Amino acid sequence: IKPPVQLFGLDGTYATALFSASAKDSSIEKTFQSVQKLSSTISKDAKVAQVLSNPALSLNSRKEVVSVLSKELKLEPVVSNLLTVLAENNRLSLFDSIAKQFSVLNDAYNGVVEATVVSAKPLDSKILNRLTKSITNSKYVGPGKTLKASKVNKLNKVLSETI
Amino acid sequence: GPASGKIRAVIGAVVDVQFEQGELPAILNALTIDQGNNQKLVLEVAQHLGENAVRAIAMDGTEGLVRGQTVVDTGAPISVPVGRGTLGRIINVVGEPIDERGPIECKQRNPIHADPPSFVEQSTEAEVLETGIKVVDLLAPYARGGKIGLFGGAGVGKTVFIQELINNIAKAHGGFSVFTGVGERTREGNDLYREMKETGVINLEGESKVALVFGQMNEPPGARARVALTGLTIAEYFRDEEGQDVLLFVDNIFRFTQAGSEVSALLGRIPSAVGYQPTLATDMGLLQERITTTRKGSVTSVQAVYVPADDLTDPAPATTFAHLDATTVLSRGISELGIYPAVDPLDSKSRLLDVSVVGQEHYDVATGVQQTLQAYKSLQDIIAILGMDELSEQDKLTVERARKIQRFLSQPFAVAEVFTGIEGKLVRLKDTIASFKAVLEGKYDHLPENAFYMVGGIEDVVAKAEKIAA
Amino acid sequence: PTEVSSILESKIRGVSDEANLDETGRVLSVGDGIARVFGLNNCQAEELVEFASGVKGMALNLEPGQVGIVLFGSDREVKEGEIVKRTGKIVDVPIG
Amino acid sequence: ILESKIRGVSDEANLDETGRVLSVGDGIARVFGLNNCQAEELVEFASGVKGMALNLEPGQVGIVLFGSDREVKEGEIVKRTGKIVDVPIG
Amino acid sequence: RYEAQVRQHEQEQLASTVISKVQSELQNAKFQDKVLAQAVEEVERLFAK
Ligand SMILES: Nc1ncnc2c1ncn2[C@@H]1O[C@H](COP(=O)(O)OP(=O)(O)O)[C@@H](O)[C@H]1O
Ligand SMILES: [Mg+2]
Repeated sequence: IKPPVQLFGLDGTYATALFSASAKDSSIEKTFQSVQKLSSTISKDAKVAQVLSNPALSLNSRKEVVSVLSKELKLEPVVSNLLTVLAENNRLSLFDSIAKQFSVLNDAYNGVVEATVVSAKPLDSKILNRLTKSITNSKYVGPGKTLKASKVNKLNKVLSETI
Repeated sequence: GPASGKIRAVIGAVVDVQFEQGELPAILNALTIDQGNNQKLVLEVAQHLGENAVRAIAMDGTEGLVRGQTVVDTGAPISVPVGRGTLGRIINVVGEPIDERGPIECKQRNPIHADPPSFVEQSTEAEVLETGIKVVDLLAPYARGGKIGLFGGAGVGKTVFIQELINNIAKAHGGFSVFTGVGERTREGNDLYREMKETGVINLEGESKVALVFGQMNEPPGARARVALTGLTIAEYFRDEEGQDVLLFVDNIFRFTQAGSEVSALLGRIPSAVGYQPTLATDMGLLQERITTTRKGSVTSVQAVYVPADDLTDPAPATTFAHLDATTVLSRGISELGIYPAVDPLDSKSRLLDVSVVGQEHYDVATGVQQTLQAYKSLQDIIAILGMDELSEQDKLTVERARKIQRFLSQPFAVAEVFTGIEGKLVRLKDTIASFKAVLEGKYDHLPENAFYMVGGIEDVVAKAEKIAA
Repeated sequence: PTEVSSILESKIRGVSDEANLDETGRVLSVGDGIARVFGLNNCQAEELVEFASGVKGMALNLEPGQVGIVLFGSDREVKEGEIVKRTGKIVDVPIG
Repeated sequence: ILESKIRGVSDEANLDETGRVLSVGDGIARVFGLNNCQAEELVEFASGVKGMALNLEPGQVGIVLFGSDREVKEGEIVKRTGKIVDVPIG
Repeated sequence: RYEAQVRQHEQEQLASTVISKVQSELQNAKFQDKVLAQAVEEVERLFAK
């Protein structure tokens, strides 16, 4: 099963390959919280980051370090197979790209995205985009909106071109 | 607080700066990097690689920079001093003084990156500029307020041709000068400043009228490519804001295109012809169009081009021939024979060589002298193999007149008196046209070929023949 | 003729009144005339593109993740993250 | 903090003034590390061969070896001298 | 040419003064400009849906 989200084709196909096997027997909800624990315990830790980003170690040494850290964290289902594929193919240096592409699949098929103005929009999970953007723009413009431009820049450029 | 960035990559002259905030710098932005010498480090932005990172080009040596240094943005381009305060001082590529005479007290500071003139602000003319040479006042005459090109190889006579013209035209022009040397030698910069101070061009304790811009080949690639933009900004302010006939002297103009080709491979651009950059016609056209004559003032550009290994079909020599009104090609074959200088009459051309600007008398003398030299050059295969006795009666008289006309156009300059031993001769425009017409009619056929070599007009040719026969 | 400056201000009064329908993208990288715009799936080949700074562009290379557009002017005002709106037409010119 | 001592793969490599050699060939040595290494600085390999860090990108640093290619292998320890390419005079 | 240059300079000077007055009025916290911007966005979305 391939979802219509494209997401590159070579580098972005890492998270899309494991999404086909995780979409069976309801196993997409536990993969979101398990993917965030692998990046938070390597970035702000200063321990397993320098010992894995180098071009040393071996094939059996990289697989034993991922299995020892997953037995005391939050990985017991299909989360252990994702780290073993990136260790033998030398893909452990870009662990943030595999975790970021996995969260974009759940937000596209079960919610909206894009933007509008100023900050972010609302990203509702209704159905169509025409009936959800009109009901959320009137409730967000009144509440908040500090406005800290587009109409003043277009009027000044039209007067300079005719002079 | 200004926009601060972090150094992420450093490979020679290119230094990629990664900005932490969303307000990234634009193109051609001057960056400041603190070091430890009361001078910091200038860096010009080139392109943006994305992901909050832009590739910048340093204007000095990048030796000593580590990964993660603070890079502050000035918010604008590399500004330089303009006006009357830059006359007599030795400025650099960043506008700082290098003459050890304090800071330049200028009122305004214009940027080095600016747009050129439009089609409605242009002003064309046809005023001839008398230089004093016999081979330049008859063959390819220069135009006042245009672009003059002095093409030539290594050791032909490109540096001596620009020095002789500045000592007999810029000294009595009235306006201010602009000698911006790019890619020159270390000894040529010190000798030019000492010679102009003893003649009255650059007065340290009085009034000056010549702007000097440093920038030899001893610096990095970022300072050599930006040396042409710093010197052209001072000459453009004197012709637009003041309205004066400025004189831009570049030596050499070929160093601007050669400096950017060495840094183009590290910026991501693919190589072009002969390992050059892909934007050769776009970078050279943006700087040559701004050094033209407008409605407020004129700008006589007297730059010099360098032929790559004696080849006029290169990408840096053929692209600069379409932006100059008068060209002065210096061949390497005529310099070894004794021609001072090696002014090629079959290659030098100009737009002022017509009968409506120089007259009907000067137009007929230029066509007759060029026709005699073309007939002797095409028949060189039979004179060098069979000999001069294989010609006919009409071809024998044309071969003798072509040898005397080629040596008469080579006059000894005033700056080359220590290498030749003779005095400097400055022939006028009216004396050079009357001397060439009398020798082609048969009035000087009895004289020798050595009586016209290294002389002046018709008066010096008759005096040299009488002294050699006594 | 009788205050010529007043006739130009009255004719260029109401013009901007229908320009709130997105139809824009995002520039990821730009330099040396080229400009890699990310997005714009409805942009056709050899179409006239308009940046947020006012410089015109022509999308000549359409990829799957980005879109290489060639700027028709100076790239000093175009930076990373700028909106690149599409005019909807091809590279046309005036005649008559 | 619990995953630091649970690994056991010698998590004490000082990459501030040193670096690991990732690749070597054609008179070059791709060193992985050395964040405090300046441009055109002198380096020292494990076998005693000198090196000069030419290009320093993100995550790697191109070091130019001044000797033979047999004195540098994959996974070697390359230290920094702290100075640039200097020589003795006087 | 002098009459055309005087008319072009007067039109350029009047356009620069009108542009400065429009920018100064928007920085004075205009309550009528903030209420008209919210009503124009709701009327444009209803005509297309
Ligand atoms: N009028 C002249 N008479 C005699 N020799 C000259 C004349 N003009 C130039 N030369 C010679 O040409 C040489 C040019 O040297 P240089 O300036 O280093 O190379 P280039 O001219 O290619 O820049 C000088 O050494 C000088 O002796
Ligand atoms: Mg020279």
